[PDB]
Order: sequence, then structure tokens, then C-alpha cells
Amino acid sequence: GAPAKSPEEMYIQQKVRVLLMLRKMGSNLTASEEEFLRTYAGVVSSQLSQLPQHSIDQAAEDVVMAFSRSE
Amino acid sequence: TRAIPELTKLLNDEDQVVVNKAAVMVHQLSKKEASRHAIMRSPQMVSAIVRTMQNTNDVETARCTAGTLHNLSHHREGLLAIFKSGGIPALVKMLGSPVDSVLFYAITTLHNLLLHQEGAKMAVRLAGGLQKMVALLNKTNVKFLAITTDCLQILAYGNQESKLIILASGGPQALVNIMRTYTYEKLLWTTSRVLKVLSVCSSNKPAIVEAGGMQALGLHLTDPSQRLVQNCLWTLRNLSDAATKQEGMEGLLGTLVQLLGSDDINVVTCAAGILSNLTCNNYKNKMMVCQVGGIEALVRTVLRAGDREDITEPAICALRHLTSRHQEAEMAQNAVRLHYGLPVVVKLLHPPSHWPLIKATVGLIRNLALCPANHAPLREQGAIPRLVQLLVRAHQDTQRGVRMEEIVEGCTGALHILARDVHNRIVIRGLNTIPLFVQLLYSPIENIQRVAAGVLCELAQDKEAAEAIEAEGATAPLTELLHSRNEGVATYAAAVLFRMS
Repeated sequence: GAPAKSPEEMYIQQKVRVLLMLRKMGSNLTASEEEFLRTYAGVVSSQLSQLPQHSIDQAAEDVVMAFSRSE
Repeated sequence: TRAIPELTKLLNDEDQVVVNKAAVMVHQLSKKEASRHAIMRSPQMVSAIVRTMQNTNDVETARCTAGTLHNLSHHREGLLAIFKSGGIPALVKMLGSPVDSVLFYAITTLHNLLLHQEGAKMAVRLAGGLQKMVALLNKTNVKFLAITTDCLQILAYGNQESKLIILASGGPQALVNIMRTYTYEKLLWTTSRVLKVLSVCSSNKPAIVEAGGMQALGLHLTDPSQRLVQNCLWTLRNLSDAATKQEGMEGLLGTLVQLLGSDDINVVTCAAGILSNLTCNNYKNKMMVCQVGGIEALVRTVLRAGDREDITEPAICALRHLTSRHQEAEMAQNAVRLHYGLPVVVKLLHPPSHWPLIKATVGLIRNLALCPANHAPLREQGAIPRLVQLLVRAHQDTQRGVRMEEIVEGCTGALHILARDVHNRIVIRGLNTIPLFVQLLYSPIENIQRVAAGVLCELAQDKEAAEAIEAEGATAPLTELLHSRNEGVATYAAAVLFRMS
């Protein structure tokens, strides 16, 4: 639902968001957290279909080796 | 034998008819070792032949005078003599001759001069020889082109000026046309050598690439002429870092993968280096090299290479590119294992390996760890304790190589992925690393914070571990990162804080 009318609902709201991002990034959620997401499917939907995004665990991009001075 | 001086006189006559009859005779004497020395010793004579050849309007005399010079250029005295009497500007003008004869003699004499006569190179450039030679590359007489291209290589070697001129005349497109059109070994060789010299010039490099140079040279990598193959490979390596946006590379890539199995260590070294550059940020090439069994070729090439970092470093960097960011990425990661490459990869993290190779080896372990089936094998290969040793030493070096900050990021990053497996987490924790990871959260470097928080986040998925992390004073440094602009740092930092509850 709406943002949050209490510290408590602010927490849940943020926790759901973080758990959704954590998973989008490739990390697994704990059993406790999976249960949490079910308990607030209401909150999960609100910022799921309307407030999506992508992710990335870690990285190690590609470098282009150079080879100069020959002839 | 004082006939030389009478001919010199005749050659300078007014009646072209005799000027001709004289050119025939000089040319004939030009063939005898005795008659020829007399000619190359009278600067009056040689100077007559030149002016004549250059100003005459009778083809027979243009060919005869030209041939005579071609004969004298055979000896030391002959060359100095032609040079001293302004032969070069002359011969250069003759490159414009419409006769396939006067032309062959002119380019051949010039070749002799460029090869031996001191002061020859500058004179030819001076007379605009480079421009005429390049315009001459549209001929189809392979022997002629072989001579011509070789003059260009002589004139371009270590001379930026000449190169740019060759570039302004469309030398790269003509040279590339040759590599795609002819099969005469000597020509392909002399031409590949002109491209090699031109490929070290940052402005020529892009032009050769756009003319289809990568593909053109890729055509001769399996040729029996070993000197032809080597020259194309060298040129290919010099151009590779500027050809990572080209299409129609299927053939070259496949051939390159096959060249990895060669017994010629310089072939393998070059092929590896070229593949490394071409798979760097080009998923198209990554998928292709994978479809043609590149992972196996690369793993086999590393096993055989041993401690030869000239081969393993490019190979490992190529394997790293092929194990991330492309549809076949997950398959390659898995393929590296199936072909017995994990043990060799992990080994490379240890001495005698140097930092560049260790840095590249870390990035690959990191990619290989993305595939859960590599989690245990990498562990059983002793990867974890070694990655922690590199990290710990790079970090202490930093708090007091090739940038130890990078080793710190790569090792922590590799451990972050490896921590996805329960047994790996137990090992990472038994190595007493949590205090270090918590310390890493205070790094000024954003990329270090992300991987530090990430590994702490993976470890925290276990209750006992999450409690030790909290007990290690992680809460303060983590909270200070909750407002990071880096979604990664912010997310992981929040995750640990939530898990410690």
C-alpha cells in the first residue's frame, strides 16, 4: 500500500524492497525472509509491478590488451 | 676499349634515330662483366643514359636505357653512379611509363637503390615515389606488385611521415585488396609486411581495420608458408585492440581457435593474445569462439603452457571474457570444469605467477564461481585459503605490484560469489576473515565496499554467522553505507543489518 504511517510500516516497506533487490541481484533469501515476503505479499505487490528494476551481484569487466611498437 | 666515350657522344646526339641505335649498344655492353664495369665507371656515360631514358620518346630506347641501369644497379659502383647522376628522380618519373617493361626496370632499379644505396630512401620520398608506388598497386602482375610493395615496406619502416603519406593515398585499402585477391606467396608476404609496419601507427591502424584488414589477413593463417602466417598474426595482434566492433569475423575467430593447438609457441602466443582482445566486450565474438570449442582449446592451451605467462596470461584473460555477459556464459563456466581446467586455473594463483596473471586468474575464478557446479571443485582445489592470503597481504600492503587495491577487490569479489555455497562459507569463516571484511567497509573505494558488504551478506544467511558479524561491530560501518549512491552497497548493507535481527 501507501508509503507508511508508522516506523514499523516503514521498516517492513524497506525490508520488502531490500529483499526484492537482493534476490534480483542473484543472492538467495533465507527461509525466514521467504516467509516474510509471503506475510506481506500485499506490500510485495505494491512495489513489485509498479516499482521494478534490475540487478548485478559483483563484476570483473573485460580489458583490451594493447600490442604496440613492432615493424 | 675506348668505345665507351664515343657512345656517350652518340647518346646525346640530336637525331633520335642514332640516340636509339646507341641505347641498343650500351645495353648490350651492359651484359658483359667487362663492358659493364666501364659503363659504371664513366659518370659521363651513366649521366647520358639517365637524361636520355628520362627525356626520350622512343619506347625501345626507354626500355634499353632503363634496362642498362637495372644492370648497373647490380654492383656497388653502379648504384652510387646512378644515384650521383640524379637517377632516382628519373626512375621515379619512369614509374609513370605506360609500358610493362620500362616499368619493371624502373621499379626494380629503385628497389636495388632503396635496398643498398645510402640516401636512396629520402630521395625517393622527395620525388614523390610513395604516391606513384601506391597508385601502382592496382596492377595485376604479381611479380611487379611483390617488388612494389617491398619498396613501400622499405620506405615506411620507422618513418611516420612516409606512413601518413601511404595512408593519404589509400595504401591500406589497396594493400588489403591484394591480400584478398592474389595467391602468389612472395607477394602476400611482402604485402603482409607492409601492413605489419603500418599496423604500429595509431592512425593507420584504424584505416587498415576499416578496409577489412582483420578478415583479409585471417585468410592466410593456415597457409604452408610459415613466414606468411607469422607476419599476418603479428599484424593481427597489433590491430586486434582496435577491431572489437567489426562483424564478419566468424572465419578468423574459428581459425584462431584452431591455431591454439599449434606446436609453434609463437603461433599459440599470438592466437591467444588476439582472441583475448577480440572477445573483450563483444558478446558476438564471445558466442562464436564458444561455438567453435574455444573453451577446450583455451583450457588445453593453458595446461601445456605451464608457467609460460606469455601464453597463460592472454589465455586466462580470454577465458575470463568468455565466462561472463553473453548467452553462452553459463555454458562456458561449466565447460571449463568439464575439460579439466579448474585445477590448472587455481594453481596459477600461486608462484611463480606474477601479479598481472594472478589478477586475471582471480577474475576468472570469480566468473567460474557463478556456476554452482564449480563451487565444490574450486574449494577442493584449495582456492579459498589462497584467495584469502592474497587479500590479506594486499590489504596490509595498502595500509602501509600492479595496484594492490585491485587484488583486494578481486579476491573479496571472488569470495563473495564463492560464499553462495554453505561449505564454502564454513571455510571462509574458519579462516577468521570476518574482522577483515568488516574493516573493508571503511574503504574509500566504492567497489571494495560493495564486495565487502556482499560477502558479509552471503555469510549472514546463516544464523550463527550473522551473529558473529554483529558481534564484530559491523552495525556502525554498515549503517554509514545505507545511503550509498551505489544500489549494490546500499542493498547489501541493508541486508546484513536486517539479517542481524
